[PDB]
Amino acid sequence: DLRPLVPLDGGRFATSDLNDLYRRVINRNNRLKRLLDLAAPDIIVRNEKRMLQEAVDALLDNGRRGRAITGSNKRPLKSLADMIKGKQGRFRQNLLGKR
Amino acid sequence: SQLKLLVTRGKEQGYLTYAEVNDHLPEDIVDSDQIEDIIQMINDMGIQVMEELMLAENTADEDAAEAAAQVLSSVESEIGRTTDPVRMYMREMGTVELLTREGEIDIAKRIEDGINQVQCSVAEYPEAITYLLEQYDRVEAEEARLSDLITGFVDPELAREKFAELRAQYVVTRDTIATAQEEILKLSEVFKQFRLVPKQFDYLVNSMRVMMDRVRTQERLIMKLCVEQCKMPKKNFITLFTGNETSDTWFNAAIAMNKPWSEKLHDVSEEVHRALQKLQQIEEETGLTIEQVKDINRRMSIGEAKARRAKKEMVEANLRLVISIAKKYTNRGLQFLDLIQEGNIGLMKAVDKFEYRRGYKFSTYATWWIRQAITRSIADQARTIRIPVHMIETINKLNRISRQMLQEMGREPTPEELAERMLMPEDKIRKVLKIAKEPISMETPIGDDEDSHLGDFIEDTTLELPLDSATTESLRAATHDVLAGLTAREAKVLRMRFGIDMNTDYTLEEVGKQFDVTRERIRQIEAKALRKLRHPSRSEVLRSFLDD
Amino acid sequence: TPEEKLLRAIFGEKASDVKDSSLRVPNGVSGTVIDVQVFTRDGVEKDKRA
Amino acid sequence: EFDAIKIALASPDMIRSWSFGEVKKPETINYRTFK
Amino acid sequence: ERMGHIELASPTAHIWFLKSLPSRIGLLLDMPLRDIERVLYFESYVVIE
Amino acid sequence: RVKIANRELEANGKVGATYSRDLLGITKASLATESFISAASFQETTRVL
Repeated sequence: DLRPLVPLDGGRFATSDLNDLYRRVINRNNRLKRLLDLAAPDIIVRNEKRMLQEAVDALLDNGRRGRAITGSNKRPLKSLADMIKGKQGRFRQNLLGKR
Repeated sequence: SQLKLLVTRGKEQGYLTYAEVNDHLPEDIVDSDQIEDIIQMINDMGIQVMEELMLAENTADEDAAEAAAQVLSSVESEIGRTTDPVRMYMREMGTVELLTREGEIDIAKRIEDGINQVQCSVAEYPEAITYLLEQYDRVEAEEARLSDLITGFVDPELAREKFAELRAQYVVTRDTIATAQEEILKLSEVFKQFRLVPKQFDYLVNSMRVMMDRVRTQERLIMKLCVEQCKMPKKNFITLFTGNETSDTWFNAAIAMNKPWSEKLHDVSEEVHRALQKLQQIEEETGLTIEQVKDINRRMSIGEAKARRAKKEMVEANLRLVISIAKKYTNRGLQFLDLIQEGNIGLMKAVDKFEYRRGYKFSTYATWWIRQAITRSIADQARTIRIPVHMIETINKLNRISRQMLQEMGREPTPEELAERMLMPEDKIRKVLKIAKEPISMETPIGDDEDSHLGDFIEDTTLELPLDSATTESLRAATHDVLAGLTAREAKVLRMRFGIDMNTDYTLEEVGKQFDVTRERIRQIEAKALRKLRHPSRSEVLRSFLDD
Repeated sequence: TPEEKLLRAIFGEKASDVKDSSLRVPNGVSGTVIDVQVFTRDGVEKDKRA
Repeated sequence: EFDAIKIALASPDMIRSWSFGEVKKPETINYRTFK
Repeated sequence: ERMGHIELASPTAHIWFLKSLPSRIGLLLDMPLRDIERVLYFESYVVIE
Repeated sequence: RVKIANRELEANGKVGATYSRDLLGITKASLATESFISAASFQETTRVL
């Protein structure tokens, strides 16, 4: 209920980007588990570990190591760090002055 | 370096514009990504960069200032420093040789011998052949599918007689345990003409691995008790333990050594005798010695590693192949590297299923498997609300018959028209085209004044309004009043029958057991009380809670 | 819930299986209804007033 | 009610103690019955 | 209020403690930043005793 | 801090610290704040946390 997926008018849901980021971390983590239990060619395993690291960093603070990913609609997905910081964040805009 | 003068220039002026940053860069910095990252360095420290009363603030810093300055001084020499995944992978994939022009068949022969070494290694094992005769008898005695043991060979009934023949040969091999060596070679050469089911073979291999693990664990129980606790000496334990491996002299005639260490193993003496009897007993549980099956699975792991160290090479080449193939879906809602990873996994899949026997070139078939697995993973993990793969295929054929029906019929498809041209019942097509659309992001920038987002207007349909909680506490008070106007019979039985000011509302029998009366009396009492409550002077206050 | 339960079991007014979500005039607005337009999905029975 | 706000890193055992269960699959909900 | 946890099959550096400038990981080990991010992405190896 | 410490030492028999008063700008006198909640409020939050 902090990263909710809510039914809109017309059945087209609405989701916060944290679901995208958690999903990208979870797929890559499951694939790393898969490749580890296949004895895969270790260059592919290196790539999986690198991608999982990049995913965890997009999840923790997007646009802090490389370029913001991505988003699905061509705008930088916001992550937990974006949920805290920023003029339009959480410490400022509903924490100090609220409706 | 020159960027040092650039940083001090920005600090002098109090800013830095894109012109000066484009000037003062390391000339052969051809990488726009490290360009962006180095300007993000010079900005993340502060000064702030721009492109053209500039009195706001500094924000930083004496701690991160020298940090970013150090990173800049280093990055002045950062030659091969792309530092992003998609380019690092391309680097380390093109760096490896593309040494594959019908050397695939040589690699395949390597695998062929390596997979036959594991075959002969297992097939030299007595208890596994016992397991195989077991499963021939069970699969022909209806324990599983009739071919649930073998993947063909180099025919139900002559095959059952073949397996009876193999059973006779192996059981006489067991009968003639020197004399046993020639008969086990008989065993090996007579099984060498067969071919098992890879699942049964897999359990075979895993049982060999459990053999290895348990034998090494009893190795640990022998050694660590003295070789790791009493500090049993290394080379003497070597030349005595391995070299004897059977008799009591390795331990019973070694406790009589009275050495500085043989005066240390009387503690574990009976424990290592348990280990000795377990050695000889597991030799029975396997049928043959520990050394024999040990070196058996050793050479088998040799052959398996020999096979694996060639699939590595061909997956290198064919992973260049996969980066080739994958680029047709860069805008399918999935990351490019994730596409390449699914293609790599499918490539290993096809490499273990590629065959030279058809004489087909590798690429056309591995790309078959790769397109399969990549479209699979796209259909699987490209959408938050997972629709199954068949639904994705159905929406795809709907879309493909939609562009066609648009370019032909001029105006637009419609569910009537689509149920015409497609073979669906005019309503599941409705739900399909309802399903296809993506959840809009809850951080969509709304067209408002406050920089508002779509997540700020999503109201709450589960909350009960505080007029509707103070219209329930008022009701609780009203019912407690109107029940107080009543005997303990009616009050207790109504609080108990319903959930009023109590835990779970009981049925009639529980109320009766609390009142020691039968259920029909309870029904009469509660009906009496409700009758009493129905009239005004007991109903006016409750009824005002009914706006109906 | 409870005692709401008892207040519906006393006066016997059933719990309707339908929720009210009708379109009503805003608060403060007061004007004649000068028009009504009804659109329907294709292949759905038009009511008496459509 | 509560005095000062303490802060630190998070031990993996502490992060396992926060959680009420692992998350193994990337599934949000069903597409027909939205449970 | 309930939280979950994903069990990373491989470790993963906290980007806050690798790009905090100074890198807390980096300045704790006294290993400069580019060396850390070069052992990170498997560009190199680092001995450990 | 130095005021209270060297004052309670002056009450003692030990020589206090000879301080020298600095002078900062408002956007740096605010940067140094005891409570990390407020500091995360009006500063770079990632650095503060």
